[PDB]
Amino acid sequence: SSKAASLHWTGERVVSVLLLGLLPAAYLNPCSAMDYSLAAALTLHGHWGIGQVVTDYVRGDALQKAAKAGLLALSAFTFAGLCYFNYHDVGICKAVAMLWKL
Amino acid sequence: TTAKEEMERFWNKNLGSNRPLSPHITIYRWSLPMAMSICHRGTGIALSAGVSLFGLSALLLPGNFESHLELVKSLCLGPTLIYTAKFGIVFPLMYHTWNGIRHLIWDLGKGLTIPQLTQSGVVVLILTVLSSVGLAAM
Amino acid sequence: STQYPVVDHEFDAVVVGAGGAGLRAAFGLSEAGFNTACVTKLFPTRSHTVAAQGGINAALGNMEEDNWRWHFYDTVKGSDWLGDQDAIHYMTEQAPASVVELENYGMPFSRTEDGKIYQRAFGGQSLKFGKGGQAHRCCCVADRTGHSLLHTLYGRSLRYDTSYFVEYFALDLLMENGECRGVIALCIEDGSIHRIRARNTVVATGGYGRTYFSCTSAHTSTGDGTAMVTRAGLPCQDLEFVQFHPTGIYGAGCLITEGCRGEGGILINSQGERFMERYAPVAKDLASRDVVSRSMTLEIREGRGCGPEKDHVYLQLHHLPPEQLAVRLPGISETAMIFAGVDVTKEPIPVLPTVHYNMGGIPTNYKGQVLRHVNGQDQVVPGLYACGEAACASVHGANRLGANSLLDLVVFGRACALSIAESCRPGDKVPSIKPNAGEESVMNLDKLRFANGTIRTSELRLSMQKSMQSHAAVFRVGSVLQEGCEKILRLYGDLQHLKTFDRGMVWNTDLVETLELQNLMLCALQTIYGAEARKESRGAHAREDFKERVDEYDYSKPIQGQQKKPFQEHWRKHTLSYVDVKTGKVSLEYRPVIDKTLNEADCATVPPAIRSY
Amino acid sequence: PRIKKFAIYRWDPDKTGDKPHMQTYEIDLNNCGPMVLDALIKIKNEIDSTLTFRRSCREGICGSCAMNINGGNTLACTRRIDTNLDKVSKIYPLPHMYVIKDLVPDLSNFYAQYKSIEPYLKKKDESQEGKQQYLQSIEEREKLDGLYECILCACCSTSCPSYWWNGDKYLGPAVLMQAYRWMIDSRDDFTEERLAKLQDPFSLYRCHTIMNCTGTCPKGLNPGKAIAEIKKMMATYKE
Ligand SMILES: *Cc1cc2c(cc1C)nc1c(=O)[nH]c(=O)nc-1n2C[C@H](O)[C@H](O)[C@H](O)COP(=O)(O)OP(=O)(O)OC[C@H]1O[C@@H](n2cnc3c(N)ncnc32)[C@H](O)[C@@H]1O
Ligand code: HEM
Ligand SMILES: O=C(Nc1cccc(-c2ccccc2)c1)c1ccccc1C(F)(F)F
Ligand code: SF4
Ligand code: F3S
Ligand code: FES
Repeated sequence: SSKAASLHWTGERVVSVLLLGLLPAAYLNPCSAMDYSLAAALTLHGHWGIGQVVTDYVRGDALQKAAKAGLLALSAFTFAGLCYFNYHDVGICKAVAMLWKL
Repeated sequence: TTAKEEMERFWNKNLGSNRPLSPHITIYRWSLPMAMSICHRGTGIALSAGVSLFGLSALLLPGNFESHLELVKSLCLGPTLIYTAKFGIVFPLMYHTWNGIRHLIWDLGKGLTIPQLTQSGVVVLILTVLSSVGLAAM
Repeated sequence: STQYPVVDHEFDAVVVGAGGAGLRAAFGLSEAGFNTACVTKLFPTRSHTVAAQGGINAALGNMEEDNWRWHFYDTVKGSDWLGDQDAIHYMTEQAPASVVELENYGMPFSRTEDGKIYQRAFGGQSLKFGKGGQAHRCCCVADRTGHSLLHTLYGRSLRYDTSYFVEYFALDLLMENGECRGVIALCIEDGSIHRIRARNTVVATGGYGRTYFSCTSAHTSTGDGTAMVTRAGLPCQDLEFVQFHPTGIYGAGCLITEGCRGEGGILINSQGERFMERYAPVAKDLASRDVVSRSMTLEIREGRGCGPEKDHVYLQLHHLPPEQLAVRLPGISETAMIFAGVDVTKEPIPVLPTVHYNMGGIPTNYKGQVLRHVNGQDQVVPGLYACGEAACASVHGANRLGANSLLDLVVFGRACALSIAESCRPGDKVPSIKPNAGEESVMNLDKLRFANGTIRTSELRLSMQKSMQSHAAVFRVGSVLQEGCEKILRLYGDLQHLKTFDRGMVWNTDLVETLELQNLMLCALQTIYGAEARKESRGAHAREDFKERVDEYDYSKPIQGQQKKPFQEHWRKHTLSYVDVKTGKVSLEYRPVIDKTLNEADCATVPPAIRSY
Repeated sequence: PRIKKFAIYRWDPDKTGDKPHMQTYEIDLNNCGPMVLDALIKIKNEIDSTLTFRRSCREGICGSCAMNINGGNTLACTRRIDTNLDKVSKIYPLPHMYVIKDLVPDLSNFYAQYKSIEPYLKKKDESQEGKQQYLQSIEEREKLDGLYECILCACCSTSCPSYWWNGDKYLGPAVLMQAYRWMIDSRDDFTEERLAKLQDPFSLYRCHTIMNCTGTCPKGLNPGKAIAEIKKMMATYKE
């Protein structure tokens, strides 16, 4: 008889305030350590966000299930794709920095 | 008869009937709060799409990030057109960020009256335009 | 008849009415383990009793020391000795127990310093049997005491397996050989016809204020159970007694609470003089409703009106602290501004006495059993109960006391439940009804649905409302009342001529409002004829020809050695009215008021005296 | 003479293959009360009695006549007609609801949702009820203001986009505020288990704070605020 619905909701706001703190944190302190934490916080928040759009609009039996799976794939693929970028390239931070003074 | 039985019958009755759904989005009064709830979804979606496109192409496409930037320099757009692309990125981000803070203030229980909505609504709107112009110019 | 689907339901008990009384009766029956149906033409919350404002009386003794027996004395005095004291004993004794029951249900009563229920002063109440000054026993949820009463009773009602026939218009009683078998009803939702049968049947259909052109009462206050009892040939009681509430708004006639006055609100004429000090010296503007309103109506007569056309009077509130108005009267603060553009904290409300309560209704036991009159004697109609405003236990008599109907509701609703629970058993033989019973209701329903005549339903309703308004008002005279009678009778003749437009089955409001019109007329006829015959001034009924209060004795002087008047010579008796549904003739009889209480040793009978405040 | 035009939504289920349409009526405002219901009543009585709507108190305290006037959900008996004759008053039934006939929506589900939250006092030992008035302090009673006044008109829930898309599984502002009403009634003993009854993603957690519900409430109440107040209890209540 768990209380997951409320926990999940809290989780969202916890990573919301995290992500908010992380944007100026990244500007002031641009480094490898920020590149990953930014990649985690970003995909998670995005994942839960779209998950709400899904639970709102996707009316259906085997549809609700499918959309949630395809979202999970997309989210997982995203977190890896980002982590790959942080390992094998300049990373989220330096990449923005290059893009801007252009 | 129970509350659960009543709903189950409500839906049995209406779905098998020739009753029409009263118009909703077609006729309801446009408000700033409304538009701003819509825009938060829109900007929210657009941003995740952009993030995922950045992650996916980093896995699927060849060449390093510099090789991708050097390709943008190829069709060298005018300094103002580059500022446009730059403003078009920061705009949805900033809107969603500021309106996001507003959403968070709400979850604390604070600022939830009709006047406070319209007021905080304009503050967000103004804060978007300023920070969007201010960042694009950096 | 091949056109109409007949659907038979079987139950232990049927309650017709989802008001305050209706609900308490309804779920009270289910609590005693009875398979109960509740038939209502509105969603239960929408029932009038939401409009309730002042409070609900109980001698809880929350503000000072109180005794229920003092509340007893007050109501019977108020009743102008037409109120049956056996019922008034029962009600006022049960008062505190019944109100506590409601608070315990979760009714959000306003609180005091002690944390107890907040009681307030109201028109007509006293301590120490009149000798002790103003009483504070009006239990209230701020200004919205009825809304909360109805909503908590409904909240509670959801705990039991009662069957709610929501938005079903009850057409007639199912009657077989003097006994009640249930109700035949139209389901508004799909135009179908349902015969709901039961051992016992409770009528709690509220008042008939919509007989008049100006009323505080809702658009659905059309005396429908009253008309059903009438169509059965059963008598109605005291129908000429129509409460004119002193403080109804000038515009749409919406009620402004008497609570206003109990909180310190004052009544003002054109010259600023507090006119209620002139009429009632001791009780002032906290006097009985019949006295205040007749004083108001009389102040307009003399030329002291208050409008730009001099036709109303002001209820002043602005001298009371702003926070008192905010906490005590927030709901009339809103509706005064909405309907009259009035700031209560700075300006007075334009108020005019308007129709409000029906102390008449279905004659009843203190146990809530419908009485017929055989051979000048009382007689219980088997399986038929009535409670609330639609009834007449005459706990109210010739003039209802302020904040006593919400009490009426709760007590007698409950009483109906206990009377059934304590007489018969659940799962007892539900009496079988004839295969074509309630046939004439469907035929009546059919004619009105396809009614192609000359006079539109709305138009005739107007003719009735304006007639009752000018012929049977606060004051009435023989000649004026007679033109009223021969006018209403002519308008009953007009009923065979009405035009209806909507021919559909689903939600035919065009149709129902015509059913309502037949119901209204049958109520109006008995009001006006009984009014014309009553040749005395008693309570709300004030005859300008016969300003005297006619009792068995001249109760002003000593009782000692006097001639007691024969029954058909005095007027201290209930009016019993019948009407032949076809010819529209009103014939009337009379039955005595009940003076003995349930226990002289616990609650002493109050004999008639000179009644002024 | 001051003539005001009304465009009203119409549909008759008893008419063979009839589709929803608008019908316009014209009313002299000098011979009519100030409120929209007054017009409806007048056009019903005098012009067209095929017009079908719910009404009772004309006082704004029963909640029967709730409908969509000129965009927003209010009560027709409290909304005065805009005397501006150049504008035309558009009258619709409560948004995204199954229409029974004309302006009469099927509210069956609305009420059932209300039932599912148990809007009555619940005590752990109800073996003493009906004999002593329960003690509630004046301060404990203020906490119910802006909550008990609700009239169940269903204006807010019907102005709610989440209640449009998910009216089946989501309880909506109206019902939710009453769950809150009983949560903080100091006389109630079932506060924890009232919150546990919302522990799924639909019942409560389908509001994303659109606040369109509160803006529309005809009684001035704030269901939005009370919902966000629920959410806070949900995250914080222990055991
Ligand atoms: C008019 C009024 C009365 C009033 C008041 C304020 C106003 C504006 N304030 C009061 C107060 O503060 N204290 C008090 O003691 N009384 C006050 N009153 C008087 C009192 O409210 C009424 O006497 C009382 O509400 C009557 O209640 P009752 O239980 O009799 O039920 P109802 O509210 O009148 O509603 C009638 C019910 O019956 C059903 N019905 C009616 N006809 C039919 C038919 N045709 N078929 C099926 N059902 C029917 C209705 O559905 C409703 O449920
Ligand atoms: C990194 C870029 C961001 C992305 C990709 C993103 C993505 C999303 C998405 C997809 C949603 C769901 C939309 C909805 O349910 O209506 C959402 C909602 C939300 N976002 Fe963001 N977001 C970003 C930045 C931020 C920031 C910086 C904040 C901090 C203020 C924030 C705060 C919120 C909040 C509080 C919600 C939920 C509001 C609610 O429905 O109650 N977001 N976001
Ligand atoms: O769909 C949403 N609103 C929506 C979608 C489409 C149209 C309208 C709308 C437009 C005009 C007037 C009224 C409503 C409103 C919406 C938007 C943001 C967050 C959550 C939601 C929702 F909860 F899922 F409902
Ligand atoms: S909170 Fe307001 S809009 Fe919602 S049901 Fe109550 S009165 Fe109607
Ligand atoms: S969809 Fe409704 S509940 Fe208020 S928070 Fe929402 S407007
Ligand atoms: S009809 Fe009573 S609220 Fe409008």
